[PDB]
Amino acid sequence: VTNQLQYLHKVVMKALWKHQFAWPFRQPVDAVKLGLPDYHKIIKQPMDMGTIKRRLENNYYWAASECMQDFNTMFTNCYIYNKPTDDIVLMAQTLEKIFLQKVASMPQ
Amino acid sequence: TNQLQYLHKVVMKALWKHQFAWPFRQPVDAVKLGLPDYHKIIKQPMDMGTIKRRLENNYYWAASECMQDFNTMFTNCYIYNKPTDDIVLMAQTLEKIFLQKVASMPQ
Ligand SMILES: O=c1nc(Nc2cccc(Cl)c2)oc2cc(Cl)oc(=O)c12
Repeated sequence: VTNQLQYLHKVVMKALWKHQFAWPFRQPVDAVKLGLPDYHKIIKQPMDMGTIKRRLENNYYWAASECMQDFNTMFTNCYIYNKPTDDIVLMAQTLEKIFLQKVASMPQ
Repeated sequence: TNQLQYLHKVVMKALWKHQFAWPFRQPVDAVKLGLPDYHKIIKQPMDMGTIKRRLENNYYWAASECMQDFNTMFTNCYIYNKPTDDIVLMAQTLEKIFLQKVASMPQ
């Protein structure tokens, strides 16, 4: 495992997974459970932290940028789908700011 | 810093000349663009012209602060526009380049 992917796993995912605002993002969006019948009409590439974490655990990624794009898709899906005023947007913004702060110190 | 230099000369330069970058090179002009609700929804406007000027004038203390402004710029687009708007695709395309280039920044 590259230095970069080790960092994404040990530093970035570690910080984000345990965060108090992480829970809406720890599993795929369940549109039935959440009452969101248009979710998959709007969001064509669902992504969540559970998936990213499993991919890090299973050496799915070849480059760190690939993992970073998955985090990015997760956050962007939230901004695109939700109303600007929804609390979930605030939660995503908070997590993404940590993501970027940590990525500023990633190797290589 | 070494990182701020990189964000200016490597990251911003690449984004700036991109064929999808023209809506992002200057602040959103809500009057000229006919967006009467833009500043009621978007409370922290950001654009690449502003970031570039901040880079030129040594406004940033750290690389992360600059990266946060890029992020705010893209996030504003996703929040304000309709999912089906072309500008969302343009922002997505630019943001993927941003993250690719950031992955190679000096640690
Ligand atoms: O991305 C999202 N993730 C979640 N997770 C979630 C939500 C409630 C319970 C549990 Cl266990 C998980 O909920 C959402 C609700 C809405 Cl409205 O928009 C969203 O984009 C998301």
